Amino acid sequence: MEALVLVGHGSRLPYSKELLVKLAEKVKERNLFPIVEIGLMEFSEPTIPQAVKKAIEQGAKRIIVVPVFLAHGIHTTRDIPRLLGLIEEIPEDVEIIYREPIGADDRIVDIIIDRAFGR
Amino acid sequence: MEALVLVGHGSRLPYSKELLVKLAEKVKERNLFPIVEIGLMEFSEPTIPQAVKKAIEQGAKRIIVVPVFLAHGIHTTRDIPRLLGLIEEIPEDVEIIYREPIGADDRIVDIIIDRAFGR
Ligand SMILES: C[C@@]1(CC(=O)O)c2cc3[nH]c(cc4nc(cc5[nH]c(cc(n2)[C@H]1CCC(=O)O)[C@@](C)(CC(=O)O)[C@@H]5CCC(=O)O)C(CC(=O)O)=C4CCC(=O)O)c(CCC(=O)O)c3CC(=O)O
Repeated sequence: MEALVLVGHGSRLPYSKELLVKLAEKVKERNLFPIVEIGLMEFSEPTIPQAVKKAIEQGAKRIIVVPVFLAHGIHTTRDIPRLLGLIEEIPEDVEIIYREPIGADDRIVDIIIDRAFGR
Repeated sequence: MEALVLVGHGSRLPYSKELLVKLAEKVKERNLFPIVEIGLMEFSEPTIPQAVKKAIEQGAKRIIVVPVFLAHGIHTTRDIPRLLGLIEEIPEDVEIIYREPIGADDRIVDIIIDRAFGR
């Protein structure tokens, strides 16, 4: 009924996609969502429209799109809401729910501190 | 003796810089590092060389640079190691320690899950 679509930037290097794939596996391992797909904005497959359609084709009416980006910017406020046709292929009786990016979350400061000490 | 320099992407929008500023305040509030500075790779001040120099000028011999980026890519493997002159400046007796990005950390999946439910 509900699907989780994780959306990342994409790069010409492979690390960005690898990251999204790992993240999606980890959310799969938590068994919270019936359906979990990934999409990359640029340079990589699957693309955002691809991931969105793949979620509909598995029988999702409500698509939760989380932008796995640190902050808001051009990507999260123009490009992505575009590719989701939220500002200008979605069946009329399906809603895209566009969520918020990671932000300055306390857990991010925990991670930064670990990273500072090579952990 | 040691300084923490947090480095982010930077944006034509202000949100990226706001994020780094908030993150740096939160690490300041944990009282772990004598010195804590921020730098943006593009279109914002302070820049990476700026932040690095500001840390030396406050008496740091060892500069911990943490790239606040989700994954490796062009930015973390070319641009930043360049701007830090690690590939192609800095006092002989000062070491830059270039740390690892955020990666597919379990806490990132926690954050994604919260973000999926609007929390
Ligand atoms: C659009 C632009 C500026 C603009 O329009 O403001 C901008 C903006 C941002 N990029 C951000 C993230 C990443 N960008 C990349 C990669 C590229 N980004 C590129 C360009 C630009 N990036 C400026 C276009 C200038 C122009 O073309 O006029 C490319 C296409 C360069 C090109 O092709 O010119 C190059 C790939 C090709 C290459 O260079 O080889 C990667 C992957 C990687 O680094 O490999 C990450 C993930 C990093 C991570 O993993 O976290 C964030 C913060 C996102 C966040 O908050 O997480 C912002 C801020 C925002 O979105 O506002």
